[PDB]
Amino acid sequence: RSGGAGYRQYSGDALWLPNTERPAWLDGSLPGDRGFDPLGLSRPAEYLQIDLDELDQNAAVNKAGGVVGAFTPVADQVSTDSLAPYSEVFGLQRFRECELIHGRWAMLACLGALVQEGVTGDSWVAAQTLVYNQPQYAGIDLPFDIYTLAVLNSVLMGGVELFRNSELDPERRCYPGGAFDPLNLASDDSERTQKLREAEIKHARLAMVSFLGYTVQAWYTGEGALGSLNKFANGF
Amino acid sequence: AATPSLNNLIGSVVAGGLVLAAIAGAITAVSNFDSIR
Amino acid sequence: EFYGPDRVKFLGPFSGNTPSYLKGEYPGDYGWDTAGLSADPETFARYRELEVIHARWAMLGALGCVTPELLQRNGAANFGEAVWFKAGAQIFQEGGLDYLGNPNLVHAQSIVAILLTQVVLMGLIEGYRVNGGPAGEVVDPIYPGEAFDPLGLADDPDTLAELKVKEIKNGRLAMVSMFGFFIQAIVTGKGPVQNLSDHLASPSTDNFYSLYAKTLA
Amino acid sequence: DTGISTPLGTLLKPLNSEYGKVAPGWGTTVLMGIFMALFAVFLVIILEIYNSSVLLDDVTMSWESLA
Amino acid sequence: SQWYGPDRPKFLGPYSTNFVPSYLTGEFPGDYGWDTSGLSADPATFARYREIEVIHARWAMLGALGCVVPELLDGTNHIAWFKAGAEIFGDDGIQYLGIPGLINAKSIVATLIVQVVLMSYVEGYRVNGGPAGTGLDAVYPGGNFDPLGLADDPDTLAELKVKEIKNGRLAMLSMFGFFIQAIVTGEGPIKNLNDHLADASANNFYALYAKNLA
Amino acid sequence: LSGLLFAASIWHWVYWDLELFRDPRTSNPALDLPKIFGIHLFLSGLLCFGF
Ligand code: CHL
Ligand code: CLA
Ligand SMILES: CC1=C[C@H](O)CC(C)(C)[C@H]1/C=C/C(C)=C/C=C/C(C)=C/C=C/C=C(C)/C=C/C=C(C)/C=C/C1=C(C)C[C@H](O)CC1(C)C
Ligand SMILES: CC1=C[C@H](O)CC(C)(C)[C@H]1/C=C/C(C)=C/C=C/C(C)=C/C=C/C=C(C)/C=C/C=C(C)/C=C/C1=C(C)C[C@H](O)CC1(C)C
Ligand SMILES: CC1=C(/C=C/C(C)=C/C=C/C(C)=C/C=C/C=C(C)/C=C/C=C(C)/C=C/C2=C(C)CCCC2(C)C)C(C)(C)CCC1
Repeated sequence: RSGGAGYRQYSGDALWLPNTERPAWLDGSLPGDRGFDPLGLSRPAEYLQIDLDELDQNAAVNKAGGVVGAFTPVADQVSTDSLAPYSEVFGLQRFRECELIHGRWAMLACLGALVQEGVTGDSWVAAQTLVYNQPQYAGIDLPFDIYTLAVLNSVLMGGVELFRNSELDPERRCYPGGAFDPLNLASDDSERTQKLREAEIKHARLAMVSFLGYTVQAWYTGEGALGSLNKFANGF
Repeated sequence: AATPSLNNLIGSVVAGGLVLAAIAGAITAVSNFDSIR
Repeated sequence: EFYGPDRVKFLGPFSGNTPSYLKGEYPGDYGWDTAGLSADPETFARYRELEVIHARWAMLGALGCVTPELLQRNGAANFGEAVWFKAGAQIFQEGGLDYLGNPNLVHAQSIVAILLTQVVLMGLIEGYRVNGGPAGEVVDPIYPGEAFDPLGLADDPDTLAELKVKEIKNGRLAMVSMFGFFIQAIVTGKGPVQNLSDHLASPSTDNFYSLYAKTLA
Repeated sequence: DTGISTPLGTLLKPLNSEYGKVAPGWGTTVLMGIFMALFAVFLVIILEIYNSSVLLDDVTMSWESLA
Repeated sequence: SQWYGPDRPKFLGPYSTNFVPSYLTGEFPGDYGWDTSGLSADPATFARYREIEVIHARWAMLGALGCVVPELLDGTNHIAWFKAGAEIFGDDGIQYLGIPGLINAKSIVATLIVQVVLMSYVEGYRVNGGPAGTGLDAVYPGGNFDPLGLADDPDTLAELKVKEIKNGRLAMLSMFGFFIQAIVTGEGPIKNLNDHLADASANNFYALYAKNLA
Repeated sequence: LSGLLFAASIWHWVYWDLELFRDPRTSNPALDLPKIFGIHLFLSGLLCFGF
């Protein structure tokens, strides 16, 4: 079963453009590394330090500060600082955490918008106001005024996100494992872990673009996900 | 639904950009031709 | 059969004398250069590239001028202007140009933007086809392969040889048929698919003779 | 010599720790200028509406717009 | 291990110790010594037959599930498996899960065309290898076909293969039931089951259709 | 509110030597105005949206 009968085997890392080269800052180790940083956002950021401006009124001349020197800070160093753990905003590892977190929400959101529209018949955008006016789930009135739910959502999500921020390992901030990997599917370093992580970011990037479709279609057409689908089919 | 009054306002913005571009282009050309040291 | 000195010829057995430069080694070589336009090898290479590019465009054009007409008269879809020699006028309508008649497809409204976007996109594409670019580097100006043969239908050199002939043969038929589309449209304001139905309806009475012709004087 | 330390102060310290850090060269100045020009165009348009130098069909630009 | 070797269970229970074909020794999963006919005497045919069983098995398991789900779900109108194909000719067409807009398929020719092209590539890859895998077991390729690595241990793979074939054989037998029950009862398997559950003594093959079968 | 702001004014006046206000690179009182602007602008936009 050598194959090579229904496909043209292609050597080389699959990149975003058939003929391109990976950026020097994208080695290919991280899952989903397709060589895509056209704006060079993850590229090591160079900075210059300006000296403190002289602002002493006891001095005759108060000149402005000059360039103390240039420096390139080391990125991806998580610190104990709760309000700003990462050393640099523009770091590949930090952006990967943002990509996974943005992605995992969109996977949940894309599924959630579809399910609630198939169950209640209301658009995901319209469901926001409907529940606000009458708290409800699956056509069942919830035993909680919207005011308590609003405070609860903020408190619950506040506690949840503070727990997530406690981690100091940059890799574990993206793949906590433990209680979040009960089946131990990708808690190792095998190729199965790499392939599973490759599947996650792909489903994650798809969901991010897809939910961007939901909101833009709701802005333009006015309907939700299922609604846009039906409108397009009838439009023919 | 664009009114003729709106068309002139857009044209004035375009015209203002051309006056700005014609000033910048002239200045850059002379600055490059008559450079210092 | 299609390559070498024993290749089939455009005049069949009566071909006899053939241009000396017009030997085998190239797809679609039937020994037809009676005008002697490709005597210079440099010009022959250029003409070979022009033929395959005109041919590939013709194949796309032949399929593209018939499908909206077929779908319209088969009830598959409702277009603004099915006939090819009028589809351009769709941009000058109330709803602009809607792909497949769906208002939620493309929904173009400005012919300029269509023209501007084509100029930029086609300009870069044609530049990539003559100097390489994102899809690949240039090795054969007319047979790049690689990113342009993902399915690998031409991996084997023997199949690549016979396949090139199929493309030039199918291409040439497209060029002749597309040339017909141009003339049939002028002589008959009806679309080419409509003409085919009329010829099938009454070939004796509906044809280039027993109609028009005398009007063309 | 290090200053008074407070739990709120140590929490907010990272936000005040990059006093002289700048991006080399012109940075995003060109990008900033685009938004300024867009803001300048936007300000002109809303000025024209209030000044009636532009007459949009839907807007009435009078107290009757309340009705 | 209980499912392999000469001590494996056999299809005729206790009355199988003295009745075992020579070729069936206990090497391959699902070996119950049931080869009463002369089939699979030659190893070449036996090897070919073993693959066809697993294929017919995996297909049946997909078919058995898919012949019940649409009939057990609302929105699909509890359509019977033997009446699902006709929906493509309905005005609405095939809307998955009954949700309008999902597929909205209306051309049977178009559906068959894509199926033929896709299935030919898929079946070709399964026989001569392909992008998914090359130089792998014909029936048990694994790799891309075993993402959760559930069969990494050879011992686990052996027992799991016994589970696959035994579930498949049950599905094949029940699918054959679906074919006949439909041709006789004229109703979907779920409807037939519900009728039995209600009044078993009245709603069964013998008390309802056995008399008119001749 | 005026009384509370008056009390806070006294506190933030007496306890002026907070380590928050000292540049970590030179241990001198400094303010990272580009960042402070981003912080106080985010609140303005957040409060503008809420209103
Ligand atoms: C194993 C595959 C398979 C089977 C068993 C059936 C079975 C059936 N199809 Mg069908 N189809 C199958 C595949 C496909 N169908 C269609 C498209 C349609 C349409 C559009 C329609 C059907 C219909 C029907 C039913 C005919 C009416 C009836 O009550 O007949 C009962 C008859 C039997 C139960 C005897 C057959 C049993 C036997 C085990 C079948 C074996 C089939 C094999 C694939 C063998 C193939 C051999 C060759 C061709 C390779 C019937 C139960 C009709 C329907 O739903 O009617 C309401 C209908 O309108 N099919 C497509 C393309 C999308 C298929 C692709 O694979
Ligand atoms: C050999 C196995 C086999 C075969 C041959 C078939 C064949 C068929 N099935 Mg089927 N099915 C199978 C196994 C099989 N099934 C199994 C194992 C299950 C259990 C999961 C199902 C469950 C199932 C359902 C529920 C339905 C079918 C249907 C159908 C018919 C049309 C399918 C279609 O529309 O295109 C192919 C289907 C797809 C390409 C799936 C598209 C992906 C879906 C639409 C997205 C998931 C739902 C989505 C989130 C919904 C959005 C809104 C929602 C959240 C409310 C067809 C004859 C449909 C039917 O109407 O029967 C006539 C139907 O509704 N099947
Ligand atoms: C061989 C020889 C030898 C010696 O030398 C002599 C001689 C004679 C010279 C020679 C010959 C030659 C010839 C024959 C030529 C011909 C040519 C042609 C016809 C081409 C076409 C060509 C053609 C072509 C390309 C075509 C193309 C087409 C197209 C693009 C189309 C487009 C379109 C579509 C789709 C649709 C719409 O609605 C419209 C449009 C938009 C418009
Ligand atoms: C062992 C032995 C030994 C000695 O020696 C001899 C002897 C005895 C002979 C042997 C035995 C044998 C046997 C038993 C066999 C059987 C078989 C079968 C029954 C199969 C099935 C088989 C079956 C199968 C596959 C099935 C399949 C199915 C399917 C896919 C389905 C499909 C579908 C769906 C889902 C749903 C819809 O609505 C419809 C359709 C579309 C239709
Ligand atoms: C003359 C004139 C002028 C000037 C004016 C002014 C500048 C005034 C001032 C004003 C003011 C600036 C006032 C103030 C007020 C304040 C007050 C009156 C206070 C109150 C407070 C209280 C009453 C108390 C409170 C408390 C505390 C302290 C603690 C806690 C508790 C309590 C809350 C109780 C002008 C320019 C017009 C011009 C013309 C002329």
